[PDB]
Amino acid sequence: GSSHHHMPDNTIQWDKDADGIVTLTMDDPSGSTNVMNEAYIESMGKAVDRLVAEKDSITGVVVASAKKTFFAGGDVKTMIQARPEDAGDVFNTVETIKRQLRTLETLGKPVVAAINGAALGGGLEIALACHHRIAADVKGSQLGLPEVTLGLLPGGGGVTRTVRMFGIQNAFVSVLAQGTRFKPAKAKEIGLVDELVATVEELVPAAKAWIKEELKANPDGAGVQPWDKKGYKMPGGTPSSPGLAAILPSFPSNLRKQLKGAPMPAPRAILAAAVEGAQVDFDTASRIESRYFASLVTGQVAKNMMQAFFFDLQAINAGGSRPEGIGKTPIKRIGVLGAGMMGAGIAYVSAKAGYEVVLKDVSLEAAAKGKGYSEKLEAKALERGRTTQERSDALLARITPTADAADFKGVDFVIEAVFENQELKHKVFGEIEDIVEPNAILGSNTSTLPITGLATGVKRQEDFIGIHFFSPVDKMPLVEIIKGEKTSDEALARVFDYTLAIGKTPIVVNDSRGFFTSRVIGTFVNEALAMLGEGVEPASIEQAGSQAGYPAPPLQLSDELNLELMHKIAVATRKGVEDYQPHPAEAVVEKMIELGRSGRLKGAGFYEYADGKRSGLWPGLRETFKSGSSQPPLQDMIDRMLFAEALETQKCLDEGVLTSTADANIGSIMGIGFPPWTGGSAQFIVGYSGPAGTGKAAFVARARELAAAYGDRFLPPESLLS
Amino acid sequence: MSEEAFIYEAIRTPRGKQKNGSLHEVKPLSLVVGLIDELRKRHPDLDENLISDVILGCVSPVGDQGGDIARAAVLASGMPVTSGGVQLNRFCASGLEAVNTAAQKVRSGWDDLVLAGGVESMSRVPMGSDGGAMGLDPATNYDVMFVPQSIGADLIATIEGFSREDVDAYALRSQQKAAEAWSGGYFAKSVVPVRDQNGLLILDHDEHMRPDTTKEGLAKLKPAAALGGFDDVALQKYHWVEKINHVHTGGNSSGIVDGAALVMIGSAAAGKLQGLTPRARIVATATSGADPVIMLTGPTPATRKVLDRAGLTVDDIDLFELNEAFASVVLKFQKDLNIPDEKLNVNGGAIAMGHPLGATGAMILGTMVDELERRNARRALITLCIGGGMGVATIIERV
Amino acid sequence: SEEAFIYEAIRTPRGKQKNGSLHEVKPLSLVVGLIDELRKRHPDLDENLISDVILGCVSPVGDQGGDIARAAVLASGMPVTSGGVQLNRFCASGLEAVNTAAQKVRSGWDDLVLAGGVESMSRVPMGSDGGAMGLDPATNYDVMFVPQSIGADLIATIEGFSREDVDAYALRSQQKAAEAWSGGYFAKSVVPVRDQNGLLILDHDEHMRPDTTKEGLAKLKPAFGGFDDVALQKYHWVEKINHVHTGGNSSGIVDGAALVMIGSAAAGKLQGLTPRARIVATATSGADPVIMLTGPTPATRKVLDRAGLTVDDIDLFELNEAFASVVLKFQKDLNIPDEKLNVNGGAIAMGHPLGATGAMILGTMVDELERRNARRALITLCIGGGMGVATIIERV
Ligand SMILES: OC[C@H]1O[C@H](O[C@H]2O[C@H](CO)[C@@H](O)[C@H](O)[C@H]2O)[C@H](O)[C@@H](O)[C@@H]1O
Ligand SMILES: OC[C@H]1O[C@H](O[C@H]2O[C@H](CO)[C@@H](O)[C@H](O)[C@H]2O)[C@H](O)[C@@H](O)[C@@H]1O
Repeated sequence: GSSHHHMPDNTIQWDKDADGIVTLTMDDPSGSTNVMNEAYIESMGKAVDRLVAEKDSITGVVVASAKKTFFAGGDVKTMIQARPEDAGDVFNTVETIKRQLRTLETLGKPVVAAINGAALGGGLEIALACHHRIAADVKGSQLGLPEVTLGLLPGGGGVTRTVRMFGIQNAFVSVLAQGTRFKPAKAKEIGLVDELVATVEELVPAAKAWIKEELKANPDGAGVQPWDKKGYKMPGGTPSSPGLAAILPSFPSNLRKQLKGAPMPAPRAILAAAVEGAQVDFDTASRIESRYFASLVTGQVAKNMMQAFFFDLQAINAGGSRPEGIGKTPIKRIGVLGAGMMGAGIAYVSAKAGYEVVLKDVSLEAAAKGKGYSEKLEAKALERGRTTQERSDALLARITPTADAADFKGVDFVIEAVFENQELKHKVFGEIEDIVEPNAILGSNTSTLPITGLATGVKRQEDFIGIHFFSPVDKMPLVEIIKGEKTSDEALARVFDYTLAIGKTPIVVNDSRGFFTSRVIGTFVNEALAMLGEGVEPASIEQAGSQAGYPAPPLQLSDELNLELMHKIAVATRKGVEDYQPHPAEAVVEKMIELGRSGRLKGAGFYEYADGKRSGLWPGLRETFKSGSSQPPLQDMIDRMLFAEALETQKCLDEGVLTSTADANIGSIMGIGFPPWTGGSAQFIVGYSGPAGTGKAAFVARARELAAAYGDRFLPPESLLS
Repeated sequence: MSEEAFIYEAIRTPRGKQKNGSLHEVKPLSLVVGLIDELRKRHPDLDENLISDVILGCVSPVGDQGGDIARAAVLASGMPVTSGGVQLNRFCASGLEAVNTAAQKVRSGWDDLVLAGGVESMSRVPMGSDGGAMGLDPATNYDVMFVPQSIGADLIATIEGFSREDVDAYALRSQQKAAEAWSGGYFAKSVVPVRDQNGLLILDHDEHMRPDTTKEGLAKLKPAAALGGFDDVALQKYHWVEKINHVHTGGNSSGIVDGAALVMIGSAAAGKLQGLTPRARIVATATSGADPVIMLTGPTPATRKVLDRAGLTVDDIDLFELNEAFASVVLKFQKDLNIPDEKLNVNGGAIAMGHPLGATGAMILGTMVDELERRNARRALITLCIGGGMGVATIIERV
Repeated sequence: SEEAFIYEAIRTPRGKQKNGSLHEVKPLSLVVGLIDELRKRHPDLDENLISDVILGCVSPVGDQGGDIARAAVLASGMPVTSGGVQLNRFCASGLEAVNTAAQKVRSGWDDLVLAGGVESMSRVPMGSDGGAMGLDPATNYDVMFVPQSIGADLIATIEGFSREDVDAYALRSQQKAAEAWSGGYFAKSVVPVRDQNGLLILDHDEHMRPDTTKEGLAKLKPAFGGFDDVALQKYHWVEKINHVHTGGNSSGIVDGAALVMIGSAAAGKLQGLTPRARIVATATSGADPVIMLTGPTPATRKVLDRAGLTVDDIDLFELNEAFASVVLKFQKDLNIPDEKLNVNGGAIAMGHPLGATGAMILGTMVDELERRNARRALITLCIGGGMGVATIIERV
């Protein structure tokens, strides 16, 4: 019937002390972390029935954990497999889960959560069903509802209870819409947690003490949530309240503004579930939440995002692209060659991770403006309070900006970031390869030059490797490690560990002209320039770029990268093939150079720039390219950009440039800002949804529809054809 | 189709302003009862039992405007209990929609004599007080791309190329032609002054009028419910437009006022039996629509549809009356159909006198009956822009 | 000139008020679901030919405010030229939308029109819109406002209907509604409500208590601010009001929506539509607003005169079961044969969603006329404020 149920191991250890306070300790024996899986659901089922059977001898409940973490996440292996026809089962599972928590909530007696570590997603949903929360203020402990980052939503009462606690607007903005994670200090600050303790060993004693106190001091309110009290008033009002109803129509528009019109259905569903839930009783609200959850799990966006930010990402973090058998090797002193916006950004994220950096340039005047990049960033962090003055001084003191080459002694890690010129790098590497440590890693931040060719300018080619960062280095999370044919599996693994040590994610890439990121983002930019040269309105191109899910529209990105750099890449590719049919963008690139506009570096590009700030599209742009003369459908412009990168990613997978679809997805997402809803430029192929079908087969159908209209470059490779 | 519908009377109250308005103390029911009692004064021997229905438009029918205010007017004023009473809401066109529906009821033949019009006391029931799914429910709001009319109006001016001076020039033209009409006695017989239960005067003129408006004073105003991300939402659909030029202020947009209007409509046989004289004939009506993001371009297709329906062209029409919601909406309509300037809102419009959402359609409908009569002209076309991207138009011929 | 024909008439089930299945469904969704069913039946319909959408709604506030008809047009993806207008004539609002649709089609200035109504009384209770007749004390004191439940009891007092009598009609409505459901009468016209995932929410009328007995109806207590003294001030010859109406012999408070398609014969022929019934006549009348619920009798008389018909010419009579005495009064006035009156049960069993009832019982008779292979049906509702709406349909 309608029960707390529906072979698996028992997950919850039961203990009732001499006072009648039950301690439910969750300890799933199948892994290191308590997961909301079919095993837990069964265990919590039995335990809730028992709390009701022995209700006479029970005065309170405490929920604790035996793992390092409290309770984290759901059974993603199952949710990624739910088809649209499985929506019946999904709805029943989350309703059963919430029926248990609701019974625990209305037990007639206080329930306290003893949060010893990470309480994430389903884990925090368990604690929100309790009447009091206590958190052990320990390192690495986090609390939040990160379901929206996997394309899901807090379906175990997260949306309903947080809205009951904080109101519609605050619960959405602070907790639900972006799945923000909070350290226990910040958690208590916003009302997610109630009180803190120093160590975990104090939790259960402090919980049983709080139950003992609550029963005597508040006898009528024990085990009664604020929203189950008569006369409850939702913070900020209900949707019928006139104050909230005046601003409520702007919540879906403000969200459409933040997401730039991209097809992410998860934040949309969360806002809908929140507002509709706040219109009805708590039990009707939680059922609405179930339907919006099943609406997401059976959808394709959720499967993409679950594949990327869970399976693919965990495969990379676990050393999937790291060579097997190799051992760790510590890093003591980094040496950055060049103090440009890259070398300065490399000097900042290297020192923020605790490493002693030596930052050289061609002059003490330019190396000081380079370390000043780390100072102007440490001032934004002290003004906003994110760092103390003592840790901000220990950070900038590990940077030593110089112009001499002698003070490069003791460096066991060189990340060169000089100009993009081969013999220049051969010179810069030649004059340090012997006065730095003998067997140190030799790294280059080149964006197009083959690492094989650069490796011949040093003697120890086995320690020469590509270590490609992205600007701004402080905010971009990827590190593209380029494996030249002389690089050994140890240097590969050593830079792999260096990337994980500075809080970034590594992909490993075989050596090829353009690598992965630059080559792929080239096809993205060139698709927009071609459209501009075809007479399409620039405002439509930027709108197509923003509405496709990209973090920055293409013509805006074409200013950040120099248009002269693109011309250089095009001359290079033509040199190679001749020793090639040109891309239509190459005429736009040179034409823009001929007019003297080339981007932010020139203060004039597709946009106009007043005293260093971007300000509007260039008005002359429409006359130059006869803009408006071509008006294709917006979705055609959107698909032209997405398909150019997706097709180019398959070419890289075909050529051995990439070794896994995990690296192609996380690489495209974290490196070149490929839209997260796609799950990566490789997932986009197997998870395409359009009018005419869904899957890899429909991707080809749409690929040919685009190839028949805009050029044969949109023709799929054979590896996609059965 | 058989019976022809005729307008027999078309009166209205003065429009009282929103801030410190004279009409703020009058319940919107009493504004309607006042018009009913004037109709009894004009025709004391009218057999009210021949009035089969009372159709009042109302956009925010809550509070003092809820519970079917049309029927409340029927019972309060002492009309026969057989006279019905129904409220309707088609946003800004609810006043003209009540009149079109009354006419269509007469044409079907199953109704004889219908009272029609609207009421809106925006100083007591602010627009939005009724709520609504298109706004307050995020699931469908995210889909219909809801945008306040004030932003679609600015989008119109951005697309067609109407400068701030252009829209302020129309605003001045409206204030001028409204002040000319009032001093020339054009409104003497139709604007029924509002009084209290003692017969003391409350209002006898359109308080919102600023007849001393100057083109320099309009340029001093600041552009204008719109404080979220609505600008970015609109340009997501209108992706070829880079920036929205916010040209609309409180001096070139429709004023927020209280008011009510009544129109008496019946068949040829209906008025003859009661000794009434038909003043105009309802030639044709049409509703259409356009994109609801830029929701105010509705008047253009609805006017074309009513001209093809009545077998007429733009040249055949003597007077055009489009509701002055926003100055750009009128300039667009004028630019689209090449409306001659000397034949457009020739007594001023809502920018000067105000726009009582529920009552405006019947107010400007009755404005053209009097101007057709005063000019001895033949045909007038009345149209309004509607929220949600709708359009409503009506052709009347003088009799 | 033109003749108005009914081409489709569908309705959602009616979910009850306490712990209702539809309580979580926004009323806008109910209407959209019916629009999508019309699409399923006629996928090649040119929706551009739908010139208007006319919905009745007694409480156009909250989830039902802001012209819910236009919201249904945009949310369902219908053409923007399809109009959309809400109207409120209290209980008759649903049928009034259908009448107006027909009269619009007869005038010639509309081609194809959707009409109906929606009322989610569990989300938007009646009275949520306020109203002058109720809340303004000057005009409340002057129209002698009295809730309908008292007028219904007053009707039973004057006409001599006992508690047994009103209860006996209640038992009969439950029996006839249950027999219609089990007979499959409603299979094609009641469209089950589903969620965004296709999971079922409701596929039957939950307010039905088909195991009703005369003994259980007598166990109920009557609904009974001094409105009783107000009524007897006008009906001064009546000494005391006999309070016979309970929740068992009065209309149920439910959620539901109904949709009807109406057009000319030319409009239907252009879209491949087969007409199911013809709108013969409509009439609006009224009676004393204190007793409030005697409007059906004069409205039905007017429409029979206007159509050149009499009681003997009508095969089926369907009057909204607002209260038991209202139907008994109507049956006594016009001497309606018992076997012609509310043959498939009514609002006492299945519920009375204010804005939608008129379009529901209208569609119930289009179906029953086709099933019995009969000719005519007269549909009427008592209206708050003393009004009355009647309509005659003829099968085609
Ligand atoms: O505003 C009414 C229309 O809403 C939807 O269309 C809007 O949203 C679409 C999705 O991005 C856009 O393509 C479209 O341009 C917008 O108008 C709905 O799809 C339409 O059927 C409605 O008419
Ligand atoms: O003033 C109280 C009177 O109330 C009733 O009169 C009203 O009857 C209708 C409304 O119920 C309308 O015609 C109008 O509002 C009143 O005439 C009652 O009939 C009278 O006897 C009372 O004096």
